[PDB]
Amino acid sequence: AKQLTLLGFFAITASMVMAVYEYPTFATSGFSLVFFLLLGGILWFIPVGLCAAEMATVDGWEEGGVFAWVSNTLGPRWGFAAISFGYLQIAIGFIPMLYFVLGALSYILKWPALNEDPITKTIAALIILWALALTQFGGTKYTARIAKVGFFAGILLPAFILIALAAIYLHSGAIEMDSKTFFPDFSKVGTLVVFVAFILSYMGVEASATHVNEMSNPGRDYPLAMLLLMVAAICLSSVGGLSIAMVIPGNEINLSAGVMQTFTVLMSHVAPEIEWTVRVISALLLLGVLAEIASWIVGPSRGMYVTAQKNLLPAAFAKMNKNGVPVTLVISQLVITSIALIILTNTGGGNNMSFLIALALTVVIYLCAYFMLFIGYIVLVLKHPDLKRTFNIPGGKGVKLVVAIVGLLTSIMAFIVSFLPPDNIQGDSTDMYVELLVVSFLVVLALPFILYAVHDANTGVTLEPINSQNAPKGHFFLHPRARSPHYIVMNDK
Repeated sequence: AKQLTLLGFFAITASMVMAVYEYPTFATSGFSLVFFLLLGGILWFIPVGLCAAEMATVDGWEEGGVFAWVSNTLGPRWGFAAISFGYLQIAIGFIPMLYFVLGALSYILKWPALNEDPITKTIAALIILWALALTQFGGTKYTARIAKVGFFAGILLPAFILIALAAIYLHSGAIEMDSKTFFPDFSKVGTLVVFVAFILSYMGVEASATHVNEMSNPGRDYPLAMLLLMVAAICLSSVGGLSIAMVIPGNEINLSAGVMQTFTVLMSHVAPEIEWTVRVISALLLLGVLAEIASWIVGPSRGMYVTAQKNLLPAAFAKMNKNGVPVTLVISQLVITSIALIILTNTGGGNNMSFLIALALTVVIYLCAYFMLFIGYIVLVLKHPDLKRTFNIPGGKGVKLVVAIVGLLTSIMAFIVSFLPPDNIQGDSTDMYVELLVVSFLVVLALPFILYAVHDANTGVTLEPINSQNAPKGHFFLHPRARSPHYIVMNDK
């Protein structure tokens, strides 16, 4: 007995439709971004959600996450490594936040040294990270809550204030030319590498797929959620990613504090009288992000305990303190994020390069997890056709293949394109982009593959799937990339 209206689903993963942080670096590509979101959604997004779902709704596969899906078609070795890119990609994916944080931070305090100064960013980055790390440790009773209050408060609220700020400003006066800048210049070197920010925008969906089952009539109900979710995300990202763009042109947009910058600019027009108001908006931005980050600190390692229960994970990488919160991982990833935070930022050209690079690294890591999803999916399609699926991509072995084949392509393309800069991401220069990024990525691709062989007597607890019904307060106000799916019921609780 399970019923989930198409809108019920939308509401659940609708939470990702908002990626303000990256709004600045979507703007760098001027007007093209509507193009780019179109690709993303049609060639990637969709396909991803399409295949991910069919795999989720398979007899015995609902409780998996593509540790499940993959480990059946591509086999074990592949599920562990693939499922580790749900967790790994997020260690790097943190950077972006920390920068956005410091960017807002800086604008609040008339301290443009928080963004600019790399030496100060690092020290300031960890301070904020390992602080949140602390709090979260104090049990995750709160997270969910704060997040529901936070994302409301901050990520949601400024958006209205931007639309209204940009829209009214566009009313009269004046910066990017809307006519035909629509297509990126394949004329120039770095033109694509931006995609990264756009693919990132869509990654995550695989999370809320299994949510399919509870659904009520996957058939249409579902390809529609996507159609609407994709359209909604494009509209939100298009209106925002552009606002900033209209009032700052491509060369000098600040990647991290780029958002607050747009407000300070658009405001200095509405009536300098309330120019300070912008400072207040920054506080809300930093708040929303802080809440979203704090929710990440704990979550995806819980997502990743399934590997431990199967021994897969080291004998030492399995322990939770009164109230769950397995800590070997949480504290472990924190080091990777901290160690990486001291490498990327405190290293290359300036800042814009450190921000954009962080996205590529996170996207590249996630790409690995996806490649298997598409590859294994086709294995499913073709090696296990006689099987039990609640949701079936609608068309036939054909559409199914061509659909899955397309997405794999889009990924690949995103993977490559990830690796060639223009050398000029608004000043800071990618002289060191392609390398640091090769050694950084090759360094990780390396982790889950080594842990496997390393070594092959059980203990832990039970994990209880979560559903449009359990679901702690305001889970879904969370990002899909990061929600875990199940409570660490130890002591039975």
